[PDB]
Amino acid sequence: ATASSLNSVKDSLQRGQSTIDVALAAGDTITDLLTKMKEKALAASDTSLNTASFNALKADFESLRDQLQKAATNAKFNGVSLADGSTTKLSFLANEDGSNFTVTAQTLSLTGIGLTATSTFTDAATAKTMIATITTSLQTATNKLSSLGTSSVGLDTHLTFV
Amino acid sequence: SLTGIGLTATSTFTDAATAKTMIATITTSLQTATNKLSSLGTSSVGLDTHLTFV
Amino acid sequence: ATASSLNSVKDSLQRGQSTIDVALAAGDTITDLLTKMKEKALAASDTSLNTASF
Amino acid sequence: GKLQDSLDAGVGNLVDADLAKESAKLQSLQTKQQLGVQALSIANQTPQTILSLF
Amino acid sequence: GKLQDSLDAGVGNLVDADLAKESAKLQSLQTKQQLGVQALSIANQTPQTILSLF
Amino acid sequence: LNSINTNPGALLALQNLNSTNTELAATQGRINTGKKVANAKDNGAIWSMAKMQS
Amino acid sequence: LNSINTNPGALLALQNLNSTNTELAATQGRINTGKKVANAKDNGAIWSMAKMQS
Amino acid sequence: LNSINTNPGALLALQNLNSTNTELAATQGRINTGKKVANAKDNGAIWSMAKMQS
Repeated sequence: ATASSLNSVKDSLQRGQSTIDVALAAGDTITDLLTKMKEKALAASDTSLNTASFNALKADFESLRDQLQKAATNAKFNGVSLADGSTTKLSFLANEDGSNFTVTAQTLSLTGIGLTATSTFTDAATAKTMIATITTSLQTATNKLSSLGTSSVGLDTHLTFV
Repeated sequence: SLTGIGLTATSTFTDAATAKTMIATITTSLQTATNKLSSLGTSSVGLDTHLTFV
Repeated sequence: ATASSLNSVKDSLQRGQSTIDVALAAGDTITDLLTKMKEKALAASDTSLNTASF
Repeated sequence: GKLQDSLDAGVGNLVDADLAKESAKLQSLQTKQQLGVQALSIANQTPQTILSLF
Repeated sequence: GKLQDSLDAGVGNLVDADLAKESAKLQSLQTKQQLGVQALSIANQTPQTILSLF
Repeated sequence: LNSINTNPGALLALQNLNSTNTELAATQGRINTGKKVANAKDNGAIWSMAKMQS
Repeated sequence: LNSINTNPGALLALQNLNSTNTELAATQGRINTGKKVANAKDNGAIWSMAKMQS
Repeated sequence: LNSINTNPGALLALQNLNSTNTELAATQGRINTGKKVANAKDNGAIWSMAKMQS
């Protein structure tokens, strides 16, 4: 029975690898959108722009922000998610006695990366501050995806060991 | 459509004094048209990205 | 294990070569600007110039 | 422009694969896979000889 | 006339891409899709080795 | 792991090949139109700026 | 040692064949992506380095 | 001698290939620059002496 019970542990570990794969697949889009928003804020920071070009960069910035929120909320695998922040942590099976393989969730929603749902710049100084804001958000996002990838690697090694 | 960019089907200038205002009117219409086209292109790029993610 | 450790060494050497490369890519600009400044000071060393050109 | 070219060279040195090594690693790994498959096919047959005893 | 020339030059700097970089990017992407098609054709065959076991 | 109904690695290779194909398609468009932001899809604000300047 | 219900050696050959399969899969993925650090699953720190510098 | 894990000759040929590639890159740099001492990396004594005489 102790040997037969390990199939559920293997299934839970590979299910966790699948959900972290979905989280990384959304995080690629989140990182590309953060890079585009950084380019938009960094372009709007220039004073030489007229009001029309600044308003156009502002509109693209808000649109990419909404697209980032949508890509964050859409990241889930059969009703569970490590990116939207819906739960602090998932506990995967690792033993016959059911001791958990912790995989802490890393929120990738705008509020979890420091941005608000209504974050935007209104003038060149606010855009210049938003450069550093989007930079810090991109940094924390890359750190979160790196932690998720390390956790998926631990899932794979534990699956081979099981 | 003309109505959506601030123009009308009857829009015209009867004399140069009105053509001088029609200049700025067509300029504002071109501005709003380019802005709406840029928003449409951004929406299409968002659809393509969500397609790849799906 | 000692062989696998060497990949980090190669990566660090590549990062150092890239840093030296950006350093020299700036240093070409420092040298050309210094040549222009020497030409400017040398042109300004003339006593024959009027106040405006100096 | 030289800065961006240098950063692209550095990120490539951080990421670009040693593809010439990868070709040899592929050519060896396919052989190792075929040898492992044949070794498993031989391993399956070892206890089947017990029927010959009866 | 000079202002229109400067405006067209600014539009070109703002929209036109440099070409010599894509001149190499194209050949590299051709080699890259060829290597990707080869890798996918290799990946298709891995499951089929199981038939030798039966 | 040892699946006959599905092979995930071939799917990952297809995703890589599709990414390379989309990159080569963007390169083909950038080469033939002579522009990095030929239309509003490429970059909305930049295309609106280029259009208003034109 | 004598056994019809199970044979440990076939299980060991299967473990080695699955290890070779994972090696060939990672290798073909490295070939078709053009990178040795394709994602955070490869190694998270170096990949975050590459993404930030990119 | 024979081994599926490591073949030294492929590594040796790859090292000679990298060496000829590096010499070819230095040759192409000497051609496109037109100088035997294009930069401080090539030869610092001649580089500095020539920059000052120039």
